[PDB]
Amino acid sequence: ANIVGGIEYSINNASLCSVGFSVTRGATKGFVTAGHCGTVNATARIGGAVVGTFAARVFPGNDRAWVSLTSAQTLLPRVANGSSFVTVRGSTEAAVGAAVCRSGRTTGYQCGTITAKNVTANYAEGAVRGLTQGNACAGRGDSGGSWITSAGQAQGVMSGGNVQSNGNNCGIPASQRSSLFERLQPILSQYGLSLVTG
Amino acid sequence: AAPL
Repeated sequence: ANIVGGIEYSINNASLCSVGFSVTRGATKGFVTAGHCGTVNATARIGGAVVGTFAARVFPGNDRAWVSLTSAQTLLPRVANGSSFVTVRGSTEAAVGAAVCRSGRTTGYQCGTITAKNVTANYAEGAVRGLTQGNACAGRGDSGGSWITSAGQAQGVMSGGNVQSNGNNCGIPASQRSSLFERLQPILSQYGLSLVTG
Repeated sequence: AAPL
């Protein structure tokens, strides 16, 4: 499978999440995603085929994971935006006020701005600290997906949000949205990963 | 806010 940010993958033939970013760890191919999407050694499938397994995760506390892929997978420096693509150029962390977009398999590609950093989300499982908040909307299934600027700087992976009963926060105004992502830079250094760029 |  071609590994592009934003696309759907399944975890042990049950949950669905979205690919965050293509990364390498020496000769190993992988992608970063949300920690709550699977446990270590959970099997990830893309389009019904086994592509790799969860190698490590931290959730709750943090919300991060990376999936080690088989050598047959094709890593690409890209995040899906409809039928188009955004090229991953690096991982400069944008500041509050900056414009940002996110990609995932439920709401597709949504943009908004960064409103706050170091937010704690109190999930049923435990708190996850240090999240950045944007007001781009998101829905159930978007977890793990890419947050990127139009200039191609990768920001982090979708963690959670104030979802309404329709499964997303796209029908409430931007001013009222809290969509939270886990910062990419600590995930890259914690696991010794390098971003695939183009 | 919930995970996703």
